[PDB]
Order: sequence, then structure tokens, then C-alpha cells
Amino acid sequence: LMAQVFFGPTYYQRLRHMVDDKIHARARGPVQVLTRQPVEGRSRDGGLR
DNA sequence: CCCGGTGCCGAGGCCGCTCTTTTGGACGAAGACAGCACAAGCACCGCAAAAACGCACGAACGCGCAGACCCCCGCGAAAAAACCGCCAAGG
Repeated sequence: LMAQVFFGPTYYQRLRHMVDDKIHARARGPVQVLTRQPVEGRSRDGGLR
């Protein structure tokens, strides 16, 4: 490489936010009883606002 | 009674204080509440003392015989019961 590279060990930490705990998709599913709109929440297979 | 004027109710304008309404978007997870309890009736389980069924005894029923004694008849003696009457003392 034409440019030299800064290089060495550094202390890194893994945070709790992982993509597989955030990915969510919905085509159709449960709806609220009062308004008949998609429910809220990824855990409940909800929709996006 | 004409020229003029005052207080008067009346008039609108304006300043102050009270009420109302709203304050970014999206997403995630977890955790903890949701009236509720006390007094009651229809029905059940199971306990008190009255009840089931066998067995063996022997009591009481039956029958057959005995004869005692109770009923009934009789004739007369015996006696009270019945009848009649005067009258006194007690109700």
C-alpha cells in the first residue's frame, strides 16, 4: 500500500443492539379490536406507523 | 317665558385579572395493576336408633279324656217381707 497504516490493539466492547433483534416485517396479521388497525410491537407482529 | 346652567342619569372605553390550551418523530423491552368480599340456600355425606334374616328352642295350640261342680227341678219349712195403722218428735 502506498500509504502506511496506523496499526495496534484497542479495547472494543460488544453492545446489546444486534440486528437480529431489530429486523421486522409484516404483510398482514393481528389488528386492534377497537380500531381494526395493525397492533403495535415487533414482538406482537405489529405494523409500522 | 326667552336665554342660560347645573347636576343627573346615562353613555361608552378602557385597564385588570382569570381561564384555557399545548409543549419533535420513530422504535424497543420489561414490569405491575385490573372492587370484592360477607351472608346465604339447595343440595349432599353420614350418624342415631330403629331394622333383616337365619336358627333353634319351646311355648302355646290342639285334641282327647276326666269328672267335678254348677245349673236346674223338686217339695216345705221357715222366716222375713208385705200390709195396715196410730202418732210423736223432728225436719
